[PDB]
Formats: sequence, C-alpha cells, structure tokens
Amino acid sequence: HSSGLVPRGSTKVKYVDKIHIGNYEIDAWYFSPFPEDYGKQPKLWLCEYCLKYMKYEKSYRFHLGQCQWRQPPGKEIYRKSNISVHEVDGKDHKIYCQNLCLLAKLFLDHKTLYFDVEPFVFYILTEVDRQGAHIVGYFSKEKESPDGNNVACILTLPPYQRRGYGKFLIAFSYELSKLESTVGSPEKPLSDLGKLSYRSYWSWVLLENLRDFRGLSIKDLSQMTSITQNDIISTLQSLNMVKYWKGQHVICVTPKLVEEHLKSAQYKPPITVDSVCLKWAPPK
Ligand SMILES: CCC(=O)SCCNC(=O)CCNC(=O)[C@H](O)C(C)(C)COP(=O)(O)OP(=O)(O)OC[C@H]1O[C@@H](n2cnc3c(N)ncnc32)[C@H](O)[C@@H]1OP(=O)(O)O
Ligand SMILES: [Cl-]
Ligand SMILES: [Zn+2]
Repeated sequence: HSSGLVPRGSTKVKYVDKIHIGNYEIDAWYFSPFPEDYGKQPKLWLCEYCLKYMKYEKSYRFHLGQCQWRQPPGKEIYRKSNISVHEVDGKDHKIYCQNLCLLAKLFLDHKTLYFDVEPFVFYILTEVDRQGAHIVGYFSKEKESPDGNNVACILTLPPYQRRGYGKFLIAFSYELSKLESTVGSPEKPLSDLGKLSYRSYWSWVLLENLRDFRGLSIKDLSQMTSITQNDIISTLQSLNMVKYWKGQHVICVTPKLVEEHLKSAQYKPPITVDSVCLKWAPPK
C-alpha cells in the first residue's frame, strides 16, 4: 500500500479508513486488504454479529433488519455474568474468520494472510445484553505452533481499550495453556501496547503467586502459570527480583517487597478468568 501525497495528475485510490460497527465508528490505524471497491466509499459498514462488511448505509440497514445472528458462531466456552467467550475454529467458520481477520488488520501492523484462517482457532470476547453478544475483542491461536506461541494475534477494539479486556484475553490464553499442560508465549514481535499489556499481566500473576505461597523456583513458577521461564525472567528483572549467580538466575525477594509492589499504583485486573466458568478440554 501507498502513503503520502500522490504525484501530479494521479487519482489517490482510497483505502478503508473508518468503520461503522454496531453504534461505534472507528478510525483505521493501518491498511487492511479489503477489496479496493470497499475502500473507495467514506465508511465501511460491518454487521456487529456476523462481521459481514458492506459498502453503503442502505445495504447495512437492510442487512441489520434481516441478519438473524446475535452472537459469534461456535461454542460458548466461557460465561461469567455478561462476559462470554466463543471458540471459533477457522476451518468450520471460514467466512466469519476471514471477516474478523480483515477487521483486525485495521489495528495491527502486520498479520498473516486474511484468507488463511484454517490453521487458527479464534477466541471471541463479547459483552452480552438483551439485544445480543457484542464483540469487544479476540485472540487467535495456531492449532500447531512451530514456535510454541499460545497467542498469534490479540486485539481489543479501540472503543473498549484500557478497561482490562486485553489482560482478560491474555489471562484466558494462559488458562488454555495450563489445561494443555504446556508453557506458551505470545507470537513475536509484540507491538508496544502488546508489550505493556503482557508485562502488566505477567507482573501481576508472578507477584500474586510469590505472596500467596510467600517466598519456589523459576521452574515452579513456569509450571504453575504456563508462563515461559524467559518471560518470567524478564518480568522478575523489571521487578528487581532476580539475581545472577554463576550463570544462573536466582529469584531474590521478600514478602515485604512483594507487598510493596502489589500495594503500589503500578501493579489489579478489573476482570479475571474464573476456572469454574470455563468449559474446555484440550484437543490433544
Ligand atoms: C501476540 C502478538 C500480537 O498480537 S502483537 C499486537 C497486539 N495487538 C495490538 O497491538 C492491537 C491494538 N492494541 C490492542 O488491541 C490493545 O492495546 C491490547 C494490546 C490488546 C491491550 O488491550 P486493552 O484492552 O486496552 O488492555 P488492558 O485494558 O487490559 O490494559 C493492559 C495494560 O496496558 C496499558 N495500556 C494500554 N493501552 C495503553 C495506552 N494507550 N497507553 C499506555 N498504557 C496503555 C494499561 O494501562 C494496562 O497496564 P496497567 O495494568 O494499567 O499497568
Ligand atoms: Cl476512533
Ligand atoms: Zn450479519
């Protein structure tokens, strides 16, 4: 894709820059390869339930009155109060997942090809009211990850950002890893916002464990949390809670120092994953 001013005499081919979804309008952050004909109109209109993308307010309004979807496809594997997660296999809901990937790419620097959804499972987060289940965000996961990634992409839609939904999704990804009896880590590279979110999540989990146990190796923490030993080490380093002794990382902290960290404004997830509300078994 091109940016900047086009040369003298040329026509700028417009990309999608604004979407209307439910009762939100959202500006694009990046180019997404919707077909060129969809980019030329002032807005792209998305059905908030089936994610079909449309070119006109009038086709949108017709769709709104006809489409019977009021939630994501697939299985509702998590429900606590009005928060739900649906598991959507890319092989079985190809069109929905393609629509989701084109949406997501508007807010991601890079992504795998939007049509290549079969290798992935998608976990869709919704807030539920009387009208339906309204998409907040999602993460995707490779069914088989050569690199041991437990998340491929993660997104909270911009109007829902900074409310804890991203850390909910991160927590959720590690609950899956724990049930699979494996460690995992997000696919690299992480965006700057990605880095802040993961570091916040990892810090909170590790601090919480170091005070609930009170004191427990890095291996122990990894097995308990499914966080990789490398991500534990980088997080403990940022907490000033690790020493290096003859080439080996050694946790070094007291209960008092853990509490100082937990009592500070820098480290309290507004919504957490309740295992009792999760219904999921590993495939595998
Ligand atoms: C796995 C590979 C990838 O997917 S890399 C790409 C990751 N995704 C993206 O960059 C897409 C666009 N961004 C997003 O969707 C969101 O920013 C993500 C990364 C999902 C975070 O979601 P969100 O629901 O806002 O997270 P959260 O409320 O749970 O807060 C997480 C911590 O991050 C911080 N944070 C967040 N946004 C900002 C910001 N604008 N400026 C400064 N800090 C920010 C929050 O304060 C929070 O940290 P803390 O717990 O308050 O210390
Ligand atoms: Cl916006
Ligand atoms: Zn629809």
